Amino acid sequence: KNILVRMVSEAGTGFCFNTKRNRLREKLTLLHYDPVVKQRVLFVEKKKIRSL
Amino acid sequence: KFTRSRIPEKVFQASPEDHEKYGGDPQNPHKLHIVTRIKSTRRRPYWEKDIIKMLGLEKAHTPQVHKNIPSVNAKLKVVKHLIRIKPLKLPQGLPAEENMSNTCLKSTGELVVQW
Amino acid sequence: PYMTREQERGHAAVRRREAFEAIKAAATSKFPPHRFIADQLDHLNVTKKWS
Amino acid sequence: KNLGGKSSGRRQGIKKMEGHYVHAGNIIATQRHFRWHPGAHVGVGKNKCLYALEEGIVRYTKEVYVPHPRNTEAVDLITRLPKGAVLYKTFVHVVPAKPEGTFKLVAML
Amino acid sequence: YKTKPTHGIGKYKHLIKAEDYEYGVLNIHLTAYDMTLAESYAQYVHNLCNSLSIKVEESYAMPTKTILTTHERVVQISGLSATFAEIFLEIIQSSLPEGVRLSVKEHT
Amino acid sequence: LTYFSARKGKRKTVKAVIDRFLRLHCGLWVRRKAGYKKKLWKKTPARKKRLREFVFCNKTQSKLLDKMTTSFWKRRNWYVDDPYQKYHDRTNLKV
Amino acid sequence: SKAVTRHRRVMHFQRQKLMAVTEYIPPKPAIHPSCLP
Amino acid sequence: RRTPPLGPMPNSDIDLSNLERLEKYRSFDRYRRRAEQEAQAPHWWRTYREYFGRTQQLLERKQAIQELRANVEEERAARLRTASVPLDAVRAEWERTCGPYHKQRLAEYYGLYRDLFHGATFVPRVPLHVAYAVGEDDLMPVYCGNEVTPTEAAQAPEVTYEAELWTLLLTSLDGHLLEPDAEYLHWLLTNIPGNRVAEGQVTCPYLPPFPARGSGIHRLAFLLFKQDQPIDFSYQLAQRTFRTFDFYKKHQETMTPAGLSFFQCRWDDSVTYIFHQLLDMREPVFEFVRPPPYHPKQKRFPHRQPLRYLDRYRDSHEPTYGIY
RNA sequence: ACCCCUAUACCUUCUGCAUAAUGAAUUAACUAGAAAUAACUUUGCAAGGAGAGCCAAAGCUAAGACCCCCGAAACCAGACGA
RNA sequence: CCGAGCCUGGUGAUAGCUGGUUGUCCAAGAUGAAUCUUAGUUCAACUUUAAAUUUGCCCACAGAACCCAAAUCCCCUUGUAAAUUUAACUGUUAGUCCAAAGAGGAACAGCUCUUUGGACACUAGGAAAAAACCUUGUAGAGAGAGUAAAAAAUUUAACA
RNA sequence: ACCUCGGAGCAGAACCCAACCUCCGAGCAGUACAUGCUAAGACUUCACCAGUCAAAGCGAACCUUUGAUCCAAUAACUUGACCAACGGAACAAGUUACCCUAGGGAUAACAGCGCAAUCCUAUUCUAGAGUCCAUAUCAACAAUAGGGUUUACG
Ligand SMILES: [Mg+2]
Ligand SMILES: [Mg+2]
Ligand SMILES: [Mg+2]
Ligand SMILES: [Mg+2]
Ligand SMILES: [Mg+2]
Ligand SMILES: [Mg+2]
Ligand SMILES: [Mg+2]
Ligand SMILES: [Mg+2]
Ligand SMILES: [Mg+2]
Ligand SMILES: [Mg+2]
Ligand SMILES: [Mg+2]
Ligand SMILES: [Mg+2]
Ligand SMILES: [Mg+2]
Ligand SMILES: [Zn+2]
Repeated sequence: KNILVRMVSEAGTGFCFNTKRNRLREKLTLLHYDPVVKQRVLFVEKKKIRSL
Repeated sequence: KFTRSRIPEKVFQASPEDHEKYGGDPQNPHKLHIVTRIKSTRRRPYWEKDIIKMLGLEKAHTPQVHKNIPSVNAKLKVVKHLIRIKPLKLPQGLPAEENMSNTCLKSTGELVVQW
Repeated sequence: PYMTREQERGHAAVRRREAFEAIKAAATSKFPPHRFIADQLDHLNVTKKWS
Repeated sequence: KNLGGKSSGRRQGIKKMEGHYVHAGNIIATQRHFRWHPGAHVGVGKNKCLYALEEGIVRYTKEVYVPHPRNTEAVDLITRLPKGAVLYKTFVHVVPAKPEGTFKLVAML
Repeated sequence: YKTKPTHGIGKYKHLIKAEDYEYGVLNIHLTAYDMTLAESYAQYVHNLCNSLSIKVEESYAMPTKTILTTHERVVQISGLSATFAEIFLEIIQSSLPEGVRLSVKEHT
Repeated sequence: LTYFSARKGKRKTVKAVIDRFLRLHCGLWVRRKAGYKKKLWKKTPARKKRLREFVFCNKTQSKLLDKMTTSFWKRRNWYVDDPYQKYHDRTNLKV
Repeated sequence: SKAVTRHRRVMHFQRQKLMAVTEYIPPKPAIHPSCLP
Repeated sequence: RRTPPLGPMPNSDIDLSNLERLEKYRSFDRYRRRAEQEAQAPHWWRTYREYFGRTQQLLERKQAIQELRANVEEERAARLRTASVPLDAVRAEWERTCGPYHKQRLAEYYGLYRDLFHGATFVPRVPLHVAYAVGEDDLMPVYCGNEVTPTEAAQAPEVTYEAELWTLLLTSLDGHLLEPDAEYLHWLLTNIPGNRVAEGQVTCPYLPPFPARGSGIHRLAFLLFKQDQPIDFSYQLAQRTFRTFDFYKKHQETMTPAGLSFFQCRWDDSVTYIFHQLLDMREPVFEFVRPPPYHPKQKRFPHRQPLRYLDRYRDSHEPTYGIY
């Protein structure tokens, strides 16, 4: 199945957004737009929110 | 289902035999209908009831004068089974203001300016 | 039919508009009736007598 | 043994018949599949509903149908037609009513 | 709309067909030592067919057999007239380039 | 609700209404859309935008809320920096 | 009862009157031809 | 019910049982061409358009073609896709041969005929040329539909045309400030002897373009008329205003249009100079104002509407306090 | 007076009751619509009203109008009873 | 009068259930959703009152899809006078039969469902008596008159 | 067995239309991570709740179905459990002929009344049997009438 995970900005901002990734898949690192920084930055998976 | 009925146009195309039978000339057709309600609107569809109310034929056997124009004719076609239509005949022309109060509608359909 | 549909188009527009103007005037003229001092004072007559 | 089938109707269809005055953004017709195609000044949503892109009068017409070449299935369907055949579809247009603005005198410098 | 004169103006499925003595199904077998020659003759015969308006269904090939190899090709044909068949096969006979094998065998 | 309280004889307010609805003085009731904080991960951006909005109530819903609250909640409040100060009154309203 | 029935369904009296009024009326071939020369 | 079609239903002529024997659209482009043809064809149903609507010379040409074919170098350049064309020579040849027809198309598209002659058309037979001398070294030409600034059009232009009298007129089809239909003339030379223009009769002196600021883009027309025999004719807007329609009505007997050339003029500081220095009036400034956005009649209870509903109908953004 | 002609008690409950559904022998007496929020109407005063508090972007104050009767089997507390 | 005594009190228990609910007269007034819900209720629709101002219904032409009939929708005119909105609001809201298109049942049911329309729950005349078929409605008095619907029809086997 | 949602027919042509009605399907996945933010005007499953579409604008770039509130958890952004009886009691089954009350003919059984599938009777046809022989007698497939005695149905 898929799991909802919290991608946290690697830009130091407190910004986080939730994505969906397969449980068997590797931990996620993704470019995403950081509103506070106003620039695309890396986000790293921190913790699993739930299993869906 | 029961619905409004669309009357085919050929129904309202008079033939020479009809012209002879009823005494109306297709050229120079009559201007005004005299319409009387001779049938109840009860047990008839609400749309026929509404058409009768529009035409002002709530009272039966009370003649009403209407224009012989296509829209009035469309309504009259809708409710033709509840009414009697006869042309309004004016042997002395339409009444003048002087004799507007001395007219009478003869049962033949003639508005005579003397009574 | 005496007139064709195109001939009848609009021949009664003026009269119909005036009739609806009359209806609108009646509808918008609705308002409480006047009140007269005479009506109020005439009630004193309930105790009118002969002296 | 037959379950389901209790879904209600979607209340789809034309919302503005021909001649109806339509303001920008008004939905003209909602359809499940492309019964009516967007014409001039008529947009299409995700769900294939037709909405007016300008303020005007709605008109329905029949026009030759030439699909987007990237529409592979439609292109193949056309490829299988005989030489004289031309596909047709019903299109919805909004005939814009007002001009898109006027020049006004502001200051007599 | 159904009641309008323009009813059915958009129908096309009737314009799409998805599915006097005349031949049956004709198979032309071309076994040739040359891939190039076999392909060229297949193209030539197909061009003759589609120029003469002959219904051609398939132009496949048989699997190779080794016992050097001979490449095999098939041409499917349907629809011939009396004189048309004569002209067709006489042209085929006269236009065979070099050491190729024709056939007018039938299906199955 | 309680039309006559047992201690004062007054009409009571349904505090469940006060916890959920804002009354604009003119007579309008504002509310949040139900589910605006629920399972946002499976809602499209348009649906989320619709859900994040402050929404007016029906006439009958407003009448119900008016009945369920007392006149204290239907007064003019001159708060310092009320975000709804401008919305507390209607303008250019014909009938 | 359904529109189609195994028995002949009873008509509305109005329909029955309509049928009676629109019954076929044969022509009278003048004076009785057999009695004629 | 079914009303029969009011004409030949499309795809009816070719409707045959011999579909397999019928040739098909092997390609998309041929279907596109056929569809465009049908779209152009008139139809009995409602359509989008209803609502949104010598021999020796030929022999010489063939011989020239054969000569170009014979030139092998030309074939090498063609097959190496390196050959080119003389643009000036092509321009001159097109002007002589069929340039008048294209210029008539351009005039019709720009609406000169409908606004100058109420739809009465003609053909610019004479390859007229106008150019406004910019500085001293160069002169910006005035083609059919060019774009020239009033700064460059400040001074009268140099006119050249291979012909033999002529009356040249300049009008501004849309510069009028009071009446929508009238127009202003800038300069009118009459009874031109042959080609030389300095000897023309200057009836109305020259004016530069004056398109008001923010009033869009104005189209200025150079008309040239063949003149059989001279006729005596006749900085104020009241006398620069007139209608070319009735003007040329008064002279069509001995005058006939034979040349045209028009251009688009925008605002420019020279326009301010024109409005102040010599027109001696305040310059008007125009702004393109769009109609106010439509909003449905405001309801007492905007059910399900966002809080912005009230802002859609409030006029003043500043807080108000009523009696307080 | 009757004879003539016309006329299928009442209430309630029902789609529909002469109904062979309910209730009623009959007389007298007794026996069943209580009130707010907001409106509307009529006064008073009016950017203010109100005899503190409350309301107020014509409001506020006062009045007028509007919310039934009988009936379980029960439950619990405390007595009284072998 | 014991599957849990009796009395008093809580207690005017509670009852979506049954019954009852008292002067005169006039007027308007009739068949979806959710619900531990279908014996009830809330919202809608309908309905009543008052108010505002301005179009409302009827409605021809034009118009509304391919796949694979009856009609409907929409609205210039026209006949008409109503409609919308604002304020306040109860009650009715899981009906009957008839005609018609269907489904289920057995091309049974005074059977059960959906749809269009009519009538009944409202007056009168008729079809024998008669909710639902037909005629007909707006109210009173008359010891006048013209009408509407409105009454079943049929009798039949020789043979060259 | 079913209870929520959706597709097709009933329901042919705007919308809408039931069922113990005839069939089918779903409780998500794939994708990307602007699949962002805002906002005119609209649609709407006949209420509400909820659910849809969307110009313009800003910002990056150059997507195709399920469930409320409260309550919890998280600094917050956000997230969860069931609520599938799928408008959702936070947590409660069997049984009563020992039963009780309030009612219900709006709802069963006997009975009455409809209906006549079933049942019964009579004719038509002769297949046919009847040693042959249709019709002394009997009788198949059927057809047409009648009855209201069974079993059922309302
Ligand atoms: Mg369905
Ligand atoms: Mg009784
Ligand atoms: Mg009872
Ligand atoms: Mg009794
Ligand atoms: Mg003892
Ligand atoms: Mg005892
Ligand atoms: Mg009680
Ligand atoms: Mg009444
Ligand atoms: Mg529940
Ligand atoms: Mg109940
Ligand atoms: Mg809705
Ligand atoms: Mg439940
Ligand atoms: Mg439920
Ligand atoms: Zn005889």
